[PDB]
Amino acid sequence: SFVIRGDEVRQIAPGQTGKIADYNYKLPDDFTGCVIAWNSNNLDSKVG
Amino acid sequence: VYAWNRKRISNCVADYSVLYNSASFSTFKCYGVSPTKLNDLCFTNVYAD
Repeated sequence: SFVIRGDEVRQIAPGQTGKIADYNYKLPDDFTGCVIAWNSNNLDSKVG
Repeated sequence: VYAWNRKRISNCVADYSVLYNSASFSTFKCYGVSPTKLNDLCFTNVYAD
């Protein structure tokens, strides 16, 4: 479980290249599982 | 769109890490070659539309 930017939802997949996918969370090519994501701008966002 | 430019580039050295570290690009899908293994190769001619 983690919270990422809407542009980085791209990167959480096998064979993906990017800042998050290379320096934060890397997923193997032989992945046997699943990924679920949903928007949370109403919760994890201060007014400032 | 129809009158798309075509810049022929020759006799240069490009690192291509500027294309990586810049986050302004909302579309970056390379098709025929892996862009990460680019600085260790050399090519005849490169065209930039």
